[PDB]
Amino acid sequence: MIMDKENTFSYKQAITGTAVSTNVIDLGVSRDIGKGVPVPIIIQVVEDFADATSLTATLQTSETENFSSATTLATSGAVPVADLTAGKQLAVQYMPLGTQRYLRVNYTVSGTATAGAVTAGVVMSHQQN
Amino acid sequence: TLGNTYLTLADVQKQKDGKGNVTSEIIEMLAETNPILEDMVVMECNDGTGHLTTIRTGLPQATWRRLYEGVQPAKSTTRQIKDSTGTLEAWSEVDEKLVKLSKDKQQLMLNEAAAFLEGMNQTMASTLFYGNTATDAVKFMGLAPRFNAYRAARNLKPVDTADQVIDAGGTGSDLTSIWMVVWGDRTAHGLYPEGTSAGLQREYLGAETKELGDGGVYRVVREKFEWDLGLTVRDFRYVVRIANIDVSDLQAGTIDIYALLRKAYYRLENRVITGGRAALYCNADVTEAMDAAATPTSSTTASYVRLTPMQVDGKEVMMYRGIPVRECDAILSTETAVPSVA
Amino acid sequence: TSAGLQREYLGAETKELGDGGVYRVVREKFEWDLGLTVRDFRYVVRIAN
Repeated sequence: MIMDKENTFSYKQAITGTAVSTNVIDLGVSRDIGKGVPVPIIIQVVEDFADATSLTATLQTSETENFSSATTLATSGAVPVADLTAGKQLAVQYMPLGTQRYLRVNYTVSGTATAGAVTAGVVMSHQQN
Repeated sequence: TLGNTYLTLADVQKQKDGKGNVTSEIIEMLAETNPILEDMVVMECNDGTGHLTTIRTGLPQATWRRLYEGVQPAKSTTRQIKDSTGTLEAWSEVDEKLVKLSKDKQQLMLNEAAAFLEGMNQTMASTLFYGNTATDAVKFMGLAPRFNAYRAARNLKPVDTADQVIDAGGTGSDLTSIWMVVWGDRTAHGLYPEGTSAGLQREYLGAETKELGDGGVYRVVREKFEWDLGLTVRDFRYVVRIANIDVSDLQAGTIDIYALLRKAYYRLENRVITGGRAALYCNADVTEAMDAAATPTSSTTASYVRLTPMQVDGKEVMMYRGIPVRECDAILSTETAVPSVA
Repeated sequence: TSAGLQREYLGAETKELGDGGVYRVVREKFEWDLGLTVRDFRYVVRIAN
């Protein structure tokens, strides 16, 4: 995975408790990504989890820099507690369609865990196996 | 008060034969063999201060380079060690009257000189194998003061010498220690300051005129026996010291010496790759136990070495996997304990 | 990307500080990227534990 700063939602961000991605992408203008050439992304859990019931990593976008107009481009769903393991790709393999000016990652956890981390962003070539 | 030194008349009387001539057949019951002094490689300090060696005590850390993420420029950290050469000296002195009273003058001096040579050799071997500079400050850094504490949970090869040593479980006072040393220019070798000469520098001054604080004087015949030496282990990984071997259980057939020999070979990570000549210095009990394991009998409880009927007696083990087993007498069976270190 | 562990003796540089300070530096850069890509795990076997 050839990750990169300046195009990373969050580097080694801790998940415990409801919170959003530390870094919010800003594409200059509200032009589109998912269309045309595929753009791989991996909102993937890195470090294991705890008593938290679930996790709801969603790829929210909005025209404003601060996200007051939520728009779900893709959702992880209510992934159960058991599957919050390292290497779990929680969302789509490629960038969904309809990217606005800014994109965020929203982590909604049922309950609060004592452990959990995520490194989300766009990679040069999503590495399988 | 004391009648020490000076080769008093009693010994001359006992150095006299039945015919009254000075004997040349002095039985040497307290004689030792020390091949360490012979096979060890030496050279000169050839520098103002002591022998200096430079070590890498840390490598710079690499980073994975998130694209458009800065990389911190790292460094290389180095540590050093010094060394020095000890100096031993033995001085013979007799009274010309005493030697003239003896029927011969060559025989008495020959016997005393042989005694001096053997004593100096034994002292040098003893200090080479157990010479501590922390408690002497005039000796030279031996091998026992290094490796003085071993490590139980062996790590790969940390900078402390404690990882080199293998503990055999010996607890009491029967504790001996095997030694494997690799001798070479870069690894480990002897030293002697430039301006001196290697080996024993025997000197014969001849007759002198020893005075006294009182005022009286008289003739004396004197000799000088001097030897300068310094031991240096540049790379500590080049020396492995098995330690805490209980000789009682070693002879009983409990401390299987070949497993410890393998462990000492492998903790000798280097040398196996290269470095120079190496050796397996040990005392008599160790070679006896190696013979015991090599030629099994109603011994131990199990072994895997069948013996043809013509060789049920045994042989004298000479080399270990090509390493010569230079059995030495300097090593004692009364070595102190080696405390375990985490 | 070039093959294997690379090395670039960049030579002398300038290293401008954040307070107007300036003094020469020389920078040597070491780079290496690779992936092992076991294409057929039939050719590999592991014994663990």
